[PDB]
Amino acid sequence: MNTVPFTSAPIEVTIGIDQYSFNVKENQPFHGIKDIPIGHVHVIHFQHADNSSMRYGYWFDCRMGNFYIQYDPKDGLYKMMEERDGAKFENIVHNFKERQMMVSYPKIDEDDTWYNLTEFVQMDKIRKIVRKDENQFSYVDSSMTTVQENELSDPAHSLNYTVINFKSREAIRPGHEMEDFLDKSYYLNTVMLQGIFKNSSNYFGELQFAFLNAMFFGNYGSSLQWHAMIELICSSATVPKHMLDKLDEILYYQIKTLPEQYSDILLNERVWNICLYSSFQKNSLHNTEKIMENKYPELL
Amino acid sequence: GAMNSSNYAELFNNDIKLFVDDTNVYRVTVHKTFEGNVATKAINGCIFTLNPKTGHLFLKIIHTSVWAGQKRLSQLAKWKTAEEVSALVRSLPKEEQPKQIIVTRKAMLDPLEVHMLDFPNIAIRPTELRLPFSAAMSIDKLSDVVMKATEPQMVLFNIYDDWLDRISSYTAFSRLTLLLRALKTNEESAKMILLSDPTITIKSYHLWPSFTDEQWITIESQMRDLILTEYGRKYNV
Ligand SMILES: CS(=O)(=O)N(Cc1cccs1)C1CC1
Repeated sequence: MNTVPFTSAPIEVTIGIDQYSFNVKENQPFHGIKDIPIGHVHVIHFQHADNSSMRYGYWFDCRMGNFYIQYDPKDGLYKMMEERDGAKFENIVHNFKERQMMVSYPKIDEDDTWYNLTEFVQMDKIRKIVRKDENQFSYVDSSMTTVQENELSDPAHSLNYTVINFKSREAIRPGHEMEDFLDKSYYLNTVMLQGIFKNSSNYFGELQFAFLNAMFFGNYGSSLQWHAMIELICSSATVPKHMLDKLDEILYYQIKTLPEQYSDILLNERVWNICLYSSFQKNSLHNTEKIMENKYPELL
Repeated sequence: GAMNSSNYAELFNNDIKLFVDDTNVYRVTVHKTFEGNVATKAINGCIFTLNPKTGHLFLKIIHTSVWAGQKRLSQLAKWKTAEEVSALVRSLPKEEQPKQIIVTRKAMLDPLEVHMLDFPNIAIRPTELRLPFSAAMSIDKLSDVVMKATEPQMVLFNIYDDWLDRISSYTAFSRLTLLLRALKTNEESAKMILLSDPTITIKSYHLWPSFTDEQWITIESQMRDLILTEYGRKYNV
């Protein structure tokens, strides 16, 4: 069980850790989050009380270093930093735990939600989507645009998701125009899986990371990427059976976790209706179709 | 974006453009079978690809053999249209290739866009105009070459005959669309108007009769009367 200490909390802020969140008052004696499960990536995220604009946060994995949060009054945000002095860190954490100035990562033992949402998400892949090589953790916020969005403008602050475009030469073999547009299996299996992602685990990892950035930061380009990656599978007639079964589980837990009141903006009607009722895979996503119909029947 | 009443003169500027109409590509007769079920029999069709500035008509005849053994023919027809338009563009010298292709039906947008990915600078556009190009098979010489085809064939026509010697391309297009709108609303009456007078003939190298300027005004008047009437005979007014 690992710990992310906070130097202090000088401004009133709602702090999220994975799917949990709590309010911290201005100058409240808050010194971090303990009992963070080892073995998963995590995200710690922030929404200031004065400016609900800019949700922002940090993806990290406690196995890769000792990380803490410190407010910067010049840049006006809570920053993640790495502490290289392991003894200074252990000493800080132990003092803050003794004074009980930390919240406990509040995981219910039965609860596999976070695992299910991050099963294929790896830090090393996050750090290639979010390029900032001098840090072991990755900053994301509501406003960052994706590489594909920048083609249709600061490249250093971009989300380098894999570009998916159904009306592109990459997607369409000369001479198979109709075939490849109506059945995207060659683009899914040869171009993306064999060629770019190498395996379905890396594909699912990027799909899961895009969803989580959409949900936690309202990041619009991430939502676009999540839906594009779903639609590319659903629009393929030939998909390995293990991938379809795993996709159904992935999406089930994403739909389960999505705040009811954000479904209007985070869910694309066309994609979901096409995927569940018109696509090749209309009959292959039983769990996802059942939760969607009971939780968001309006969308459909 | 879409082509409509507001941007109508764009058709007659000096940027090469083509209309593509696919409404006569896949054509069938519906009939009963011996068992009393219904079946279709395909007949020859055509792609109607028209330069509205010059009158240049690239009539690609679609022979029924292209449908043999194929499924979902109405969907295939759109992709076959886009394949043939793309092949036509590639066959033209660079300086004759269109800058825009305007499709008369929105369902042709994705098929044509995908087939033209090699040509990113050619704009594929819809239109809000309700153009009467489906009635092209009411022009006797066009219908004749389509029905006689025994194999795939491209035939080149000028749909304005020699009108551009005397009128502008805006006026020629307005005449064409009036004639075709008439033929579409009431083919028999329209064709009666055009041929009632035996002294006005169709030149061997033309599609329409050799009317004088004064006779075209009378003809055009008779076509507008027809269209308004039928619009009464239809809606009763
Ligand atoms: C009769 S014409 O002069 O206008 N013409 C030119 C054309 C090129 C493409 C369609 S028609 C025919 C000889 C071909």
